[PDB]
Amino acid sequence: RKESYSVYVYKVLKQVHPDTGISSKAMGIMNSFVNDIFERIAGEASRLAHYNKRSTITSREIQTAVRLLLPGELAKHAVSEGTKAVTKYTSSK
Amino acid sequence: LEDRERIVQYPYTEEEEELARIAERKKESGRRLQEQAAKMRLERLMKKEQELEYYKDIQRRMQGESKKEIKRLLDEAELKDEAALERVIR
Amino acid sequence: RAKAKSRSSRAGLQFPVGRVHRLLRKGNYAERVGAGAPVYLAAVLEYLTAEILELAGNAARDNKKTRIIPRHLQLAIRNDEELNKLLGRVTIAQGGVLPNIQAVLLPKK
Amino acid sequence: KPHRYRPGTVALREIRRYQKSTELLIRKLPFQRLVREIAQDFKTDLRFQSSAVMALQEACEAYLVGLFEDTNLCAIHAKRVTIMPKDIQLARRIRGER
Amino acid sequence: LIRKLPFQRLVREIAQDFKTDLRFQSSAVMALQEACEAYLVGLFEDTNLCAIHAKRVTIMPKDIQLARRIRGER
Amino acid sequence: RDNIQGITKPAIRRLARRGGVKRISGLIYEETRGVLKVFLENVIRDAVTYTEHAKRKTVTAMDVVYALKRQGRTLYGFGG
Amino acid sequence: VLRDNIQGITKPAIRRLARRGGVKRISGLIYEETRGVLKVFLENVIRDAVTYTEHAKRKTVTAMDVVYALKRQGR
Amino acid sequence: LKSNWEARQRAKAEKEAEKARLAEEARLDEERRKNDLEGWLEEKRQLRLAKLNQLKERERLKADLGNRKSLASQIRMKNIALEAAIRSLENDLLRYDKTFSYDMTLDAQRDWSKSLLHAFRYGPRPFDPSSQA
DNA sequence: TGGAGAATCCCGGTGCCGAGGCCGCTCAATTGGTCGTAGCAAGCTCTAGCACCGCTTAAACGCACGTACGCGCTGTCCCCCGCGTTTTAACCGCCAAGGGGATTACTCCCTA
DNA sequence: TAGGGAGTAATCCCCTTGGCGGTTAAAACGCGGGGGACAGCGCGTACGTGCGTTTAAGCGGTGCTAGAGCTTGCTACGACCAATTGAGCGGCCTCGGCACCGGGATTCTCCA
Repeated sequence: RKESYSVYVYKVLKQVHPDTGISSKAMGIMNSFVNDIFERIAGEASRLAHYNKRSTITSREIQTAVRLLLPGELAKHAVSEGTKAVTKYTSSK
Repeated sequence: LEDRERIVQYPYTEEEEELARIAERKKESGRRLQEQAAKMRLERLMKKEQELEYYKDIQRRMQGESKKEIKRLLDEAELKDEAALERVIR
Repeated sequence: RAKAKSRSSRAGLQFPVGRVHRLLRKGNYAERVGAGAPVYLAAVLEYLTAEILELAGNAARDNKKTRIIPRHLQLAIRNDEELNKLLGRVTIAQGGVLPNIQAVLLPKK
Repeated sequence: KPHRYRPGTVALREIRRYQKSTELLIRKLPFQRLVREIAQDFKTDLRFQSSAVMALQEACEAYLVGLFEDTNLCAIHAKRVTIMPKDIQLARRIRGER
Repeated sequence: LIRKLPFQRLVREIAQDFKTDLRFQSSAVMALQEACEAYLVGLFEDTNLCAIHAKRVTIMPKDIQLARRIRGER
Repeated sequence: RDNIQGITKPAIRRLARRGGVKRISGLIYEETRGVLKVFLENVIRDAVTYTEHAKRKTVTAMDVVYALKRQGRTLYGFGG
Repeated sequence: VLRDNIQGITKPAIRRLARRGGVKRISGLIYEETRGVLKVFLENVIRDAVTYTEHAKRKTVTAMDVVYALKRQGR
Repeated sequence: LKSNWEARQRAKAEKEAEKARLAEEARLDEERRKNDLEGWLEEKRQLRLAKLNQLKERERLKADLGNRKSLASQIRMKNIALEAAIRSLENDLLRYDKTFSYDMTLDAQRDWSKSLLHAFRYGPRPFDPSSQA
């Protein structure tokens, strides 16, 4: 059983462009992108924890990884949307 | 070869308180580095001797407690057996 | 027993916080994984997926195509000053190149 | 008398065709044999998935296309329209690759 | 190569845009200078190749731009 | 066998056209063949180690992808 | 407040760096170009070193913060 | 402070025992040299040959290490999924092996006095770049 | 400027095939409870980072002055383009092989 | 004492490599000429060298206090696991997007 973000990429697609589709060949690039950016954030989050001698990947690790890894206005909107999601999560359960 | 060789000269031009001060800086910097090494070593002395006592107490508890505890007790020294623990002990 | 509410639904995300939690654990990134780290990360993954897909959906429309082809993803990335910083060393299968001729090569007037 | 375009006209038509397209420019079977020929010197009776060689065309053609762009800049920096082997050698050497 | 105090003031000046009242270790300043010296020395070496290409002896800003663009920094 | 000569001059031409190159010295074709072989050797060598350390006889696309990412030349589309 | 300190890498300092790189002759347009190149590099290493310093909740940027920031520019 | 002094004293005892162990080994080697000189020198020659082979293997390793960066990353997947000794042996052979000579030493094997390109460029004299003359 | 022709566009027609949606299942995400701990909060030390002053000199800088090198300009040619003919071998199809691997058979002896 | 692991060879499905044939399209070969590579030349200006000035970097010295770095105490929270289900994967289906074709229209080149 092989796991792919394709179902989640397609749900994001219908938010940004309800009319627009994607090819499975382009979806493979999107799935490759999501895996590659997950790996890059998680790897820097791992290093950030290790550098500080902390056993836990916290959200503070993810936030600092995103500020290290992403450039400019992507970093600022990414940090925004993450903090919003964590807040809505905590307010629910 | 000094007989077989011939040498052609192109034209050229060629040209204590500081020596004590340099020697003072060299002496002081050298001594300070030795002080840093000695402090590092003496720091390592207490740490590694206590780590040896830490390993020894793990061995003592391993040897005292039931044989089922041996690996789990020596795992307090992150090592499976004394055949491994003796390596870092040495 | 209360009915399950997926951790994505509680965060509002489309991306799967539960899977993202597992993968942070399975990957041995650290000994422990706080409950918020999968939520923060999955939100960032959903953002960056949305950024690239809007620009690629534009490029598809600009070429009268309803489907994003790998061409449209490469165009979207290389035309964007920040996606081309993020992906500046990434090669895209069937992406091609930006149409770009050095002006000195065009016929002289 | 039949028409004939000026030197450099069809070069630009060819640039504008290949920068618009995405299909692979090296032939498939000649590249498979190059891959298997290379692989033989590492380990006998290796196999490659079709996707493994197709993944490997895409990597190397992008490497060559990307190198030519850097060498073209080295040519026009020498005020030449013509790329020459020392342009390849300069580009790779600046890249730390030669 | 670079003088210490003016490079020190340069790195503190840059830091103001990222966080006010940052402290810097004496060793952190030197790790920055030695990296900057090594970066610049290693870049002029690539501009000189661009100047010895195209037959010149004199490096031009056009050479820095080509060296950086092929290093991938552009 | 020398299948590097199967990378023909027109194929090298088209790669240069997509690279935006107008005039090509006839000495480029031998230099480009040397460049390609040196690159393609390095990737296959790295890929075969993933294949063998996975105890496989078949080299897989992800072996190639890991070899490419190991070389800093990350390729999207064939897998994550 | 610090301003204009980029002029503190003097022209002879650029010469010393350039001759160490083997450069024989230096256009006067190199000086303002090299200052622009230095500052754009140094801003990136300082930005990440400060991002590490904030993560530790420190007020002091350490040599290890520089090392991690340089290691990231290596990537 | 006494516990800190104890750590210093403990190492001092280990230092003294180390020096005694080295001195005891020296005393044995003294009598081995005085009595078994030919065998004793043949030991040092064979030890030098071993140390030379170990250094050549180490020098070959230092040439193999970093010959291709991905050597490390390739091998790491298998897991996931002498200088002073040679000099000391040479010095003892120079001291007591009357058949040994300095030209055997690695020091001589790297001396400019044994290099053809120094003769070609600078002749029989030593050269220094400090002299403008 | 004009023109002829060759190259590129666009518009409509045809087809195919892959994307998007539907259905079964499963298994991996979620609910609920326990237990250890780890990292967060307080409190102490004192480390080294910052600020300031005064002297030394050696590095910087303004300007004189040349000549060494950048660049436009001319000539040549040769060698790479563009286009027509010849040839080869790349691509496709279809069958073959065998080679590897997982399941099944049955004795023999270790080990619990 | 027995169970299940070790040895081994037959059985049979999956799947990658290799050959045959055609045929057809792309690579190879020829050759004219053009224009771009490149050498050779003139000038001028722009950059390296030198000398007198200044400026401020660097070293030795004093004083302060922030904050890095460490120890202590506890509870919050994430690891853990057994029970429950529904989200998401694998298989199957079909129709509509897009490509590919053909022929008529507009663009662009190049020579006059």
